[PDB]
Amino acid sequence: DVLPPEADSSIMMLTSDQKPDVMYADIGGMDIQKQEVREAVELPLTHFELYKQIGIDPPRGVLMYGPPG
Amino acid sequence: APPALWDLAADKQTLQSEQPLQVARCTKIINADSEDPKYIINVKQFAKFVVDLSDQVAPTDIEEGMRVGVDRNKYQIHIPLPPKIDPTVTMMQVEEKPDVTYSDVGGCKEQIEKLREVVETPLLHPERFVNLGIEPPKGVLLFGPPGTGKTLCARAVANRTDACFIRVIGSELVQKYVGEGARMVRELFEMARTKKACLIFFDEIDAIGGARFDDGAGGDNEVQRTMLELINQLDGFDPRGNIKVLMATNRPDTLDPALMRPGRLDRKIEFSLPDLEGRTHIFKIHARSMSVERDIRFELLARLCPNSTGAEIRSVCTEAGMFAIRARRKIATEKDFLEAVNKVIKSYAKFSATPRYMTYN
Amino acid sequence: GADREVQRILLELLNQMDGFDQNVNVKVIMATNRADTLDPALLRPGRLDRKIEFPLPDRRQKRLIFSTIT
Amino acid sequence: TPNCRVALRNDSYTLHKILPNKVDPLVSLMMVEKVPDSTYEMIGGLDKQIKEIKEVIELPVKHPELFEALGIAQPKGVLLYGPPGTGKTLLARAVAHHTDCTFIRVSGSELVQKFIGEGARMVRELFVMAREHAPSIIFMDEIDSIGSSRLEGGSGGDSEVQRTMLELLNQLDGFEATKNIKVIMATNRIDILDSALLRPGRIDRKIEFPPPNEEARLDILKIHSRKMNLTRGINLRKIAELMPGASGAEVKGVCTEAGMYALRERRVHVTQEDFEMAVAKVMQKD
Amino acid sequence: EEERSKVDDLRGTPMSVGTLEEIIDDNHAIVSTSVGSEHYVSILSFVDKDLLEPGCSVLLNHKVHAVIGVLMDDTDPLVTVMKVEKAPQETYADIGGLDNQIQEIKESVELPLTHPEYYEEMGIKPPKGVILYGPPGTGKTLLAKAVANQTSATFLRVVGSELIQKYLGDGPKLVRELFRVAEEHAPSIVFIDEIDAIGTKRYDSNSGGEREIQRTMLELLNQLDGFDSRGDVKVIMATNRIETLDPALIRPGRIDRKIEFPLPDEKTKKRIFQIHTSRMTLADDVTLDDLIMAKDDLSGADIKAICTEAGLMALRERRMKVTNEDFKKSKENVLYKKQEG
Ligand SMILES: Nc1ncnc2c1ncn2[C@@H]1O[C@H](COP(=O)(O)OP(=O)(O)OP(=O)(O)O)[C@@H](O)[C@H]1O
Ligand SMILES: Nc1ncnc2c1ncn2[C@@H]1O[C@H](COP(=O)(O)OP(=O)(O)OP(=O)(O)O)[C@@H](O)[C@H]1O
Ligand SMILES: Nc1ncnc2c1ncn2[C@@H]1O[C@H](COP(=O)(O)OP(=O)(O)OP(=O)(O)O)[C@@H](O)[C@H]1O
Repeated sequence: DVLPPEADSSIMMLTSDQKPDVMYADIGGMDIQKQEVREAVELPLTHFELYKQIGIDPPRGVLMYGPPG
Repeated sequence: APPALWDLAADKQTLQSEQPLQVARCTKIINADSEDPKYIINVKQFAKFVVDLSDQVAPTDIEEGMRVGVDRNKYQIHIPLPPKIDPTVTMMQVEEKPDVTYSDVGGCKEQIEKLREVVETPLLHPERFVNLGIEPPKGVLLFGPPGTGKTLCARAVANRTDACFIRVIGSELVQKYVGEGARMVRELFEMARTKKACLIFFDEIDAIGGARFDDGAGGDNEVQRTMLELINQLDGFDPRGNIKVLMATNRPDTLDPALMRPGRLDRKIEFSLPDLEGRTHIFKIHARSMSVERDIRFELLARLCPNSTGAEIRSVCTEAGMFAIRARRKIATEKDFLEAVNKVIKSYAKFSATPRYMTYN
Repeated sequence: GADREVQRILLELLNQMDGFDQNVNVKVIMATNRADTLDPALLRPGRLDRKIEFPLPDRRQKRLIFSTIT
Repeated sequence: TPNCRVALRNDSYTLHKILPNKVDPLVSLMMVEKVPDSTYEMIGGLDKQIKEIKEVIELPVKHPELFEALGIAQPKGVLLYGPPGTGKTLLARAVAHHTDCTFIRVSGSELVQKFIGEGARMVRELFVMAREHAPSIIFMDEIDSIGSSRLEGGSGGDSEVQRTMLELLNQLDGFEATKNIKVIMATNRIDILDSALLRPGRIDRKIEFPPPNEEARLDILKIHSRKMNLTRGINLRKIAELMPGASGAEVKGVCTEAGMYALRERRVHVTQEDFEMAVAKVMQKD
Repeated sequence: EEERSKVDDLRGTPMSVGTLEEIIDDNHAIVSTSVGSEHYVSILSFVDKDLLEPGCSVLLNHKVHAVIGVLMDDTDPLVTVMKVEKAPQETYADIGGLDNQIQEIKESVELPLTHPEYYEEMGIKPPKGVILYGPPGTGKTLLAKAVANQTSATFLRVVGSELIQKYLGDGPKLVRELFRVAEEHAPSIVFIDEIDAIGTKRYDSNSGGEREIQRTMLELLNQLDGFDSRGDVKVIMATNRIETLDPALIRPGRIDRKIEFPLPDEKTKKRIFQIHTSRMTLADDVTLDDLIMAKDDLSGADIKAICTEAGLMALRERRMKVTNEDFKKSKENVLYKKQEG
């Protein structure tokens, strides 16, 4: 018989329920990075069909660089 | 097929002898001795075993770092193995069989003599130098113009009396993945000490003799390890090393090896190279080839090509018969080839005069 | 060679995310201190289609970065 | 046959069954990754240029019986030089797509070296795969950058790839076998001058890679606009003139990135204004 | 007979393939197989023990790690690069103007091996190879002499310094194996063209350095000098610029023969056009005088490429005969090519 799923193995999942540290009210400086990330993360995650309507394939690729800061 | 018939028919006795000693796996290095009966031993299987030895082997014969056989069932010591190191790099380092006898000399007398007494005479008459000792020197250094690099060693090959000696190529010391040269240079020394007076010769030491330091970045660090580990292992006191030394390169550089040698080495000679009256000697050896007309004068041709060593005048004798085949002549008349010999020296000096004197200058 | 195997595992997950194409589902965010060491196959379009660079703070960002800490 | 998966029995350790294996699929992995399909319907503006490449590539595949009739040798390779721009990469696999032949790219990182042999000249064992499967097209990917525009480290660094195509063409003309093997160059400037220093005008096919043009912008605009829902009140004439120069890849930036504003506005159909937004978006970075 | 039905029961059914580590004069051989395992094997059958030598592949019978038979398997990375073949249809008779240049090298390559009777009786023996070069970008025209050589004996071509210095070395060992494999295939010809080892600017990938590059080249000289190998593996060197290579390389080889490639004259260029257009069909109005007069310092492949582009342009009209107006308009394309930058 196979794995349920999913009972792992390793990592594991969860552990993030008692976290995270602070909300997003902290960093307000960027505002041009958040407009990219928010649209590249929470919008495709909330509505999968809205992209198929307009005929644009939402990517999953998010790359960040520049530190410091 | 008959030899393979008798070859395959010995397996009946072989299988009876196959029961013992076939469980001897594997070879294992020992660690420490806690007492006389009990020894701790490590194996490549990664399991370190502490175990006793078989009663057929004297315990006093096993010394720390000796590899021994094991009966995996009982794990006890079976038989020691003398060979340890190294893979194929060693067998490639070994050379055998002679060639290029002494009759191939190009007229050099004091050179060949003074280097004969450093190597061949000590092992030819050992009791002589031990009696009248003092002590024979450690070794020599060869370098200079190309004629004749590295062939003088072939003379020691053919003049070797009994035990063959080992020749080594320089560039194989330095390797990718630093730390391989450390094992490399070390193992051949122990091998030599087992080889009881066998000779070790490194060619083109200038490749691994890069000296000394630069700002950044290393660079010479991986080089300096090779040379300096060499000199350090050469300056050990045990024996050291009875195997003598032999060295050859091109330029006298660099200063670090050159400053380290005169303490540990001696007898640096310079070529010489054909003297005027000596140039004809190369013509005397090459005269046995083809056919020399009785009217050919070698001394006349010899002065027309100074600084040509032996290689270029070899090509002189070569182009004689070469251009004679194209003209169908069986023997080469003196006036025939010289017309192509002034051309073969000048035309090849036109693009480059081969200034080895300038290479180190 | 195990590191090469785990970068072929990075390629193997690079294949598994092709398993995620299309629709349901996954979200992969990625950051690095030095992008000169990243291989072009990862940054290649079709997998990571977005390259976001963190800009150096500026005057508009100065006043925000001072407000938030104060 | 060697290099095939086979079940191994426990007792005799024999071959229980024969199973299929994957060797080219690992090649085509990086292939379809590095380049999409892109047939002729997805490219526009190179009609004049694809006319030039058609006779070069199609001739050894289909015609060669006329080669000996005209006493003309087969073309060994071709080059595409010009400011990027795009499509020079797509055209390669487009022609190979209509040729049905396999598409092969040069290094390739990292993993082209491990998959093919352990270690070697790397231009031979790869050529052994292209000998195994023929016809095949070889492509130079990519080392085209401004990095890498210094002509000191960039030149000598790519010049080993230029030595790759040199000794590969030296193979094709000097020894081995047989035909169908070709090479394609995609670069812009600088080391083009170093390749023509290595290429004494002998031998190769000269094809320019053109910058984007207005009339070349129109049709290609429609092409990338085929996948995104929009009304027809959009004037493709005025929108293309607003974008001089830039590049071929900028077209997608326009279209795609304009889609996000419409998705933020929740509109199912986009408007002309929304595309003209992303126009400005791509002109600020220039 | 009975031995075949006997020894097979000892090795089979399963068996492993290991490597030989070292041999002991006690007929116990130490074998090494995946991964890191040792043993004492003593077998009197199928050996061949003297020809094996350590560093070769041997079988392992499960019980117990015994070697029944010897295996030499190639394959191997380097063995793949020498063949095959070509045996090209081109001959040394398809080139002209170098008759004075070619006579000596054709003689020198057929001097040994074929026509040995006048060679062996004369007792010359200059088996150091030959060295080629020329301007501006030729050396392939000297390769057009290698095609004739490919028609005879065995040939191998190793070109470009990238194959060594692209990564860290281990230096020459890649060349060191080429020597010995060519010795197993002796007689064979090894040709090297365009040696940039000292002429390169930027190394490939990450490797160093300028002086280590030199040391792998120097070990190539001692390999080539050499002490001590009489085998051939005849070696031919060629490049564009001989001034880059150090004079340290010339004494070991090639000391007897090196050739220089001159630029072709009017008579030669006429011959060249003749040989290429032999298979091609041209219009009556095409003359060979004005063509070679208008061209200045061009090799065979240049007049080749102009004909190739003339036939390519003639394919647009689907004509097998190239007219002189089409020929001149096509010629102007390569003429503008060299004159554009
Ligand atoms: N004086 C001489 N006497 C005898 N033979 C000579 C002499 N000079 C040169 N030769 C011959 O010329 C051949 C070519 O010499 P070779 O090129 O091997 O020198 P080399 O090893 O390159 O010198 P180096 O190691 O200093 O570069 C040698 O085989 C040697 O036999
Ligand atoms: N003629 C064109 N006009 C506009 N866009 C194009 C054109 N040709 C290709 N593209 C787009 O550019 C993308 C990349 O194509 P391609 O791989 O040929 O260029 P590239 O080699 O990636 O560009 P670069 O040389 O800058 O790397 C494709 O997704 C395609 O939609
Ligand atoms: N006299 C002649 N007769 C016939 N063909 C000739 C003649 N001279 C030269 N050729 C041809 O012209 C060609 C010149 O080659 P070319 O020098 O262009 O090669 P290349 O591209 O420079 O090679 P590499 O890049 O390796 O130096 C040769 O292949 C040769 O066959």
